[PDB]
Amino acid sequence: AIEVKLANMEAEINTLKSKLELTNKLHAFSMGKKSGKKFFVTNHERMPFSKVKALCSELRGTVAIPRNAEENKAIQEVAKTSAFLGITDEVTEGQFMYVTGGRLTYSNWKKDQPDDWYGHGLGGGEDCVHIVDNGLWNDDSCQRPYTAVCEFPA
Amino acid sequence: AIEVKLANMEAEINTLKSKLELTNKLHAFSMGKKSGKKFFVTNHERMPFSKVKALCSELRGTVAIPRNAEENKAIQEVAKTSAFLGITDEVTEGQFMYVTGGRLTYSNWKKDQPDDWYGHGLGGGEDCVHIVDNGLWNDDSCQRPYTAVCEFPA
Amino acid sequence: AIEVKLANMEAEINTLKSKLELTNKLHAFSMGKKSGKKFFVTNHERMPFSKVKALCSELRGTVAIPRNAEENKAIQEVAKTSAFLGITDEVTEGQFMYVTGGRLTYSNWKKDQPDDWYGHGLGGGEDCVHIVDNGLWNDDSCQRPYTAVCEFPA
Ligand SMILES: CC(=O)N[C@@H]1[C@@H](O)[C@@H](O)[C@@H](CO)O[C@H]1O
Ligand SMILES: CC(=O)N[C@@H]1[C@@H](O)[C@@H](O)[C@@H](CO)O[C@H]1O
Ligand SMILES: CC(=O)N[C@@H]1[C@@H](O)[C@@H](O)[C@@H](CO)O[C@H]1O
Ligand SMILES: CC(=O)N[C@@H]1[C@@H](O)[C@@H](O)[C@@H](CO)O[C@H]1O
Ligand SMILES: [Ca+2]
Ligand SMILES: [Ca+2]
Ligand SMILES: [Ca+2]
Ligand SMILES: [Ca+2]
Ligand SMILES: [Ca+2]
Ligand SMILES: [Ca+2]
Ligand SMILES: [Ca+2]
Ligand SMILES: [Ca+2]
Ligand SMILES: [Ca+2]
Ligand SMILES: [Cl-]
Ligand SMILES: [Cl-]
Ligand SMILES: [Cl-]
Repeated sequence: AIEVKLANMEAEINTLKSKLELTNKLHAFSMGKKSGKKFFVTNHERMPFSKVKALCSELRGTVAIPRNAEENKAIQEVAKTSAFLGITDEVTEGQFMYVTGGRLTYSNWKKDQPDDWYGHGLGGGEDCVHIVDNGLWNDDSCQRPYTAVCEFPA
Repeated sequence: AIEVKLANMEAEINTLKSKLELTNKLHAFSMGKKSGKKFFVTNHERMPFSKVKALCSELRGTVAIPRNAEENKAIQEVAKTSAFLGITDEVTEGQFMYVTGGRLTYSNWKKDQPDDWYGHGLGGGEDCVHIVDNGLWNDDSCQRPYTAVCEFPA
Repeated sequence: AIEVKLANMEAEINTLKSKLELTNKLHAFSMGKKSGKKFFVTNHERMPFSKVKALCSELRGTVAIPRNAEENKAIQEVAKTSAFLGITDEVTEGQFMYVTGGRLTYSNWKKDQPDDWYGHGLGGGEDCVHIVDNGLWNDDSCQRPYTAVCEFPA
């Protein structure tokens, strides 16, 4: 009976969806996702901010954005080196915003940053945000390549 | 038509089952699973024993259990820090058992341990086991937060 | 309703396919795959050449093959120790070839290697190739256990 066959296949599909969910949970765990916390990950590849957004978006995630001191540190430990944050002031110079929308609710710039420096030569100012090794931020050219770090929801 | 479509979906479903199986195999390989052997995984998060148990169960695994000096070492190397073991004497004081049931067949107790100490001031004695320095065992309060290490079948 | 149920099943299957692809992409990313580049993975297990071959085959990959200095470095980075490469002269002594076909082009032989040595006492000469710590190559017995490193398509 086709109806029975169809019911059995719906049950098979539900089982596969449950197993894929488990595969995803285990993978996050193995990659360090802490209970109820956001998950940050990197392949350690350095690239232009435009490439990072495309990359994370292709992964159905978003460029890493620290909403406090903790998350900033986490993003720091995963990248291990200088990485772009999902923050820019490209739309309106001076007003930094999250790539997912909204004005900054937390920051940790460096003593003389942001300076929107134009002396970099790459043309234009500096509208992208990246982290250093000490955790401090610096506005740099989006054209410059830095470590790609994506984030996924808690 | 209908029966043809139904037969194809049967093929689609079986192909997806094989693909997810392959995905799990590769993930275990990248997590360091050795051929024909059980493997351990951690997210390096510290938490009370009750939480570790709940988390590993959610992952369809169990709390890490060393059955010999080899696995004991393996767990050590995966955790890097102090981690809980799936061994407790909660059912019968002084009689340590595997959370999966049964008496111990291998132990690596530190001298002067277990001692069911009440001096930690957390209440109750010590009914949980965790690995300390040199890979030795110590009984501690199930309330203390240690590294969660889950175990998956060979 | 039969047709409607079948149509929903089609959609469920397609969304599952989509999600699995996303899982595979994220996993490769987390394992270090660089954009447009093939990537190397290992479980850090040491085994004879035939075992490495069977393992990578089961995972739908091949034994790691350095096609240039850059990939040779990526492989030594991943392995962290001595590992077999998908290169042998089993078919025709002295004529090294890729396990996937074709004669060897790029090479990084250690001084005085290959030498098809028999003094190792394992029987026969040396028809398998492995990378050492420094990245240089040596021909050794396919019977010796070396680290398993598999590569997957760019
Ligand atoms: C990596 C970094 O800090 N780059 C900054 C650059 O963005 C600019 O602010 C410049 C001032 O002319 O100083 C540099 O240190
Ligand atoms: C030859 C062999 O053992 N292959 C297994 C493979 O089937 C799969 O179980 C994988 C899990 O990561 O581990 C490998 O060791
Ligand atoms: C981490 C650890 O080993 N803690 C133990 C504690 O459980 C208890 O046995 C105490 C006895 O005073 O000694 C400590 O060293
Ligand atoms: C790991 C390694 O390099 N083994 C080589 C061996 O293959 C053989 O060439 C021998 C010659 O005596 O030298 C060894 O160093
Ligand atoms: Ca600007
Ligand atoms: Ca700017
Ligand atoms: Ca700047
Ligand atoms: Ca099809
Ligand atoms: Ca006790
Ligand atoms: Ca104790
Ligand atoms: Ca549905
Ligand atoms: Ca030879
Ligand atoms: Ca040799
Ligand atoms: Cl810019
Ligand atoms: Cl306790
Ligand atoms: Cl050989």
